[PDB]
Amino acid sequence: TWLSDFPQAWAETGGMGLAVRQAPLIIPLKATSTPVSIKQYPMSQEARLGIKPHIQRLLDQGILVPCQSPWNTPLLPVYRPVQDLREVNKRVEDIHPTVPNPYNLLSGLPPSHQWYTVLDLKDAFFCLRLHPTSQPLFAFEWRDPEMGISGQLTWTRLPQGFKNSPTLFDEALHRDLADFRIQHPDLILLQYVDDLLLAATSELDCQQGTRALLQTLGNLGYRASAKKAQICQKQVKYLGYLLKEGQR
DNA sequence: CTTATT
DNA sequence: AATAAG
Repeated sequence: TWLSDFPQAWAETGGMGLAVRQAPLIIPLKATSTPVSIKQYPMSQEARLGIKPHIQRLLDQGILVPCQSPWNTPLLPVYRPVQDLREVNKRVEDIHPTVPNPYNLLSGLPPSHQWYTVLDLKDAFFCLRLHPTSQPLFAFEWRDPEMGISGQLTWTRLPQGFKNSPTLFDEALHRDLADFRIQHPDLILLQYVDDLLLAATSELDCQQGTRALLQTLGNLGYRASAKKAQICQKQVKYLGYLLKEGQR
């Protein structure tokens, strides 16, 4: 089965990802920026209990670590933790937006290739390390009242809510899949941040391409959702479109 | 929570 | 003078 033949490539069986070929990212600040420390709005127990197991899992995974930082932004309950990084985003230097819009990305899909595989990468941003010099930027407060703990945590990986994460991830994955594209000149590969479409001429070519892509992704440290994977179908859902008969 | 948008 | 999103 696809599941058993490529255990390293699936989030379900391969463990948390880590993009091993990618240098830890340094996040340049705007030229006049200085740290901003926003106090954490008091959180109810209901929200804190809701968020706690998520925080513990991230600590166990090393994705969060304790820190002391002049930066601080508030964590909100939505329960899963959502950090309001807007004041950090304002202070970070802008980068060019290189992720194509889906309409333009799909223009690169030729009628000749109608056998599709769609993969989405799980916890994509978390596969990219953040350089220790940039980790303090993303700090937030975590208190555990009945565990006698109050201090800051921060991210050791590219965080959700950071304005440049989608663009930085898309650029990193492009670097990592550059060779794959060269090795498979007759496959079409569309990348939209963590959403991938592989297109080929025949069911067989799509099977061989998909095997090659899973092997490569797993090797590089990325993880795809086996649950959501659409493999070698003549009809797939990609970026909200229904891809069918070369239409849409 | 704060905050940019008839 | 409700809404979506971080």
